[PDB]
Amino acid sequence: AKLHDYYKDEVVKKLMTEFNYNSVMQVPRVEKITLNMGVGEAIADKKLLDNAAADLAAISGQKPLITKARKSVAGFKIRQGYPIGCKVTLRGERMWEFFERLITIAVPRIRDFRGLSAKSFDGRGNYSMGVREQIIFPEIDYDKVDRVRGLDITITTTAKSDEEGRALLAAFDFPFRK
Amino acid sequence: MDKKSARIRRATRARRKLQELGATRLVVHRTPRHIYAQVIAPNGSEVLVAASTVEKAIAEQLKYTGNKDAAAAVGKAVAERALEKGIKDVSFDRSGFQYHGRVQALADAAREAGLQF
Amino acid sequence: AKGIREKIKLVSSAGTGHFYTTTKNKRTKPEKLELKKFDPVVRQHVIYKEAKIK
Amino acid sequence: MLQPKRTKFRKMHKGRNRGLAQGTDVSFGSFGLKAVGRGRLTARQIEAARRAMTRAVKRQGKIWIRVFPDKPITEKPLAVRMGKGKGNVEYWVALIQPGKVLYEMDGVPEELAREAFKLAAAKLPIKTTFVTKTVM
Amino acid sequence: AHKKAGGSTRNGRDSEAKRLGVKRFGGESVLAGSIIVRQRGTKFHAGANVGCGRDHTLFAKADGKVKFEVKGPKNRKFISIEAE
RNA sequence: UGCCUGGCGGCCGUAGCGCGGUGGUCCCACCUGACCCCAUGCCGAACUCAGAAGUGAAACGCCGUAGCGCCGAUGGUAGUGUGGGGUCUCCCCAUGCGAGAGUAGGGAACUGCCAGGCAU
RNA sequence: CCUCCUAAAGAGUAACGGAGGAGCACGAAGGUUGGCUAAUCCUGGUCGGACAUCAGGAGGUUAGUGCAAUGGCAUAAGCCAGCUUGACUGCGAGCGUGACGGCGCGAGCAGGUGCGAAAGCAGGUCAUAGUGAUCCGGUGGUUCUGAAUGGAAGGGCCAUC
RNA sequence: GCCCGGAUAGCUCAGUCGGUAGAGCAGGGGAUUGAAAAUCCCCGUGUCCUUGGUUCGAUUCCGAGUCCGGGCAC
RNA sequence: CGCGGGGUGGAGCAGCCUGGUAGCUCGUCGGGCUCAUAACCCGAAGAUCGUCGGUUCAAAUCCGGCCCCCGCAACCA
Repeated sequence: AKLHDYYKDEVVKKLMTEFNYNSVMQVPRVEKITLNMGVGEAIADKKLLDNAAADLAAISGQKPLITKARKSVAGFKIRQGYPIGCKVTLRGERMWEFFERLITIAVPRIRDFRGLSAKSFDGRGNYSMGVREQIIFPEIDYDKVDRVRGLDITITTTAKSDEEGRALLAAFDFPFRK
Repeated sequence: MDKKSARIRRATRARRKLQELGATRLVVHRTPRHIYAQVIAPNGSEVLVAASTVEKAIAEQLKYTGNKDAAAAVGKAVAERALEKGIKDVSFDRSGFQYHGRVQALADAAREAGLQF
Repeated sequence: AKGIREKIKLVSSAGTGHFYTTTKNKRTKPEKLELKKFDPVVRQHVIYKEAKIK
Repeated sequence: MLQPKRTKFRKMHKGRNRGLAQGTDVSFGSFGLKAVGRGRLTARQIEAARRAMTRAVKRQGKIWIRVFPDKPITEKPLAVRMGKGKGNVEYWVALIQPGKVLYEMDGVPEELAREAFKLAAAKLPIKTTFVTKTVM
Repeated sequence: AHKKAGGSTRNGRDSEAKRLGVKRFGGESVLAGSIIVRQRGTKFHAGANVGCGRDHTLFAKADGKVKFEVKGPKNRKFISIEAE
């Protein structure tokens, strides 16, 4: 709800006024949020990636893709073509609704702030909050005494520098141990 | 952005075939506020006859200049102008577009208005 | 003779006496071929059947 | 004995040493020794010469070697009937053509440098002549 | 004595098959035209020399004389024939 | 007639790249919405459809700039045909052919077609 | 039997000359429509922080290619999805190629078909390795014949072992 | 490429005329001795190979094909 | 010369056939029984597969070079 409505009126004027952009539309915008568990654990057992997707879906708000391996050699020699990761990808209303369940709920329910002290960005203006465990789930009876697994929160922006890019995000207010 | 890069790659697969077979091309182009068509001579010489949504003879009466009903208007005009110059035996060039909505409506409307492929 | 992949006969499913000959990997999948092909005797395309068996 | 550390191939055609070579002019050091006659240089000779200058010039200067021996040259075993396949690789050869500069130095006096190349050149297998850098 | 230096990995020799006959300035209908196999790059095909078999023999597709061109982006060489 | 924008070319790096400037109620991008036919191995990013305001931002066209890519003489040089010589592992002589590299210099494109706007 | 060099800028031509492989795979790894684009490194990244999955950037194929090397390819000959059986039967001008046997190549025509809106495409795999003359004998088809007439072993043709 | 004949406790065999899952030895625990070698004990495992079929129900009874072992073929 | 086999915990042997897997008996070290040692019992440790490279996602294994050990061969007048 409120995030895209807030970005529209406030974050576009704020960034325009602080950075004096050449034309208003050149304010940085929010480009897709991709989430992603990655493997978690356990290639071999080959059940758990299908359980990982069914956990991830609830807080994604869409089915996970189930990414499979490229040529691979890391913590095991995965070869190529095995199932491995998870992957989501959001934009528009789905992302703006998501970005409100982040920030409002999920971040204040992380106890020690592994989710954000100081954290730094890519080479241009994209960022990646690797959350440690389990956040919140839809209506009721959230906990089923599961098997942990955090996830990458890779949020993306159209922005030209990481110094500029953190004026964005911060205009929606960003963490209390930051 | 990068879909002018992508479109031209899709096009060239078919388009090289038609000029290499030596056949007259009904080439289409799409843009979200304009729909464009030309019949081009087989060897890239004269464009034999064309219709767009920026000529007045099409433009004045149509609700939008970039929708399927506006595509039907361009197909309807263009075929009969090609027959008046005596052109038939033309082959379709989908120019890196899908054969889908405005383009499909146009290509059917072009044959139905008269054009014999 | 050749490989471990082996020769089968694909028999026309029209009652006419005609076949194509072809090799098929029995070990990896022995799930017998259907497949449609020309039969010159009925002079039309017909399903072929089987794999050198009764 | 220098040799390439790894090559694409292990044995090689005899070839001709026909032409005249690219490094006609001294250009790192001030002056140097050029091959005048053509010939082959056996890696051991390039070594024997590097040592000779090092015994002569001592702890002054810098010595640069431009030629590098890299054509493998084969020898049949002792006492073997002809033509049971191509010989084993024995020693590495640089093919020197006329005008190829072999060695350069700088950081040393001219009179010492003329003497240093006399010692080295006596160990080489071609006639050789002292060469000076020059402006163009 | 008669001392021995032994066999080898040798060579197994070649073959012979590599290309054996381009043709020029002819008049036949479907002459082989350029049997430069193993390519479609060394030569490419256009006009009535749209041949280009499933070995890249660039046979003439109607009667003529072979022009040879170098054409377009990437500068490929093309066989096309002038009709006789 | 000219200037500018778009499609199809020709030639296919002197045509490219970089760097800077610059253009938007013709047009083109981006653009919003996804209802609906359509569509995503999840994702309206892509594809597709329906369209107002917005912006020239990114893309792209245009211009300037030689930093780079790129073209490049003449002369000499290598090589070779034929014929001849010799100190013959190779080089000379006669005369025909004559590079590659490198130097001067050129260099930021020329141009046909139909299509729209603006000025004349 | 294939590929590179020797091989002399058309033919590619020897030597117990230099260097590598093949004796198959494939019912999709074939057809066709449609879409898409690589190795590698960096930077950010919940434990593989040497290397999974992710996002961003540089690069511009340095990759891919069922398997060897050479040629090849972005309109992809690469990678993915949908429908599918043209891995068709009859021929076949014209031809490269070889002493011959033989091997390669193929517009187009006739039948019937698949894919695609259509043009068009398709007669195996991006090409060159993946082989076996003839006799003999086997299985199935075919009025073609079948030693007095009629039938039948048998023989022929065709498919194939 | 035929006719045969087998395909189970880990093994060989077999209670298995279709109404119904075992002997011999293999691994763990208990019970005794200069631990042991060696007594005695209680568990050891199968949709009888994959598919057809008779039938009131049947693996085996009647059948088609994969793999092993034995003959004659070529 | 040449051909083929071998190079494993401190010892002797196994695994080596397009491959991911370290096993046995001795010896060793710690604990135990015994007056004490022997033996006997229990527990543990020990090989980055001769060495260098290559192919491979992965190599002790397959491939190539070198050193080292063994078997056979190195004649015919």
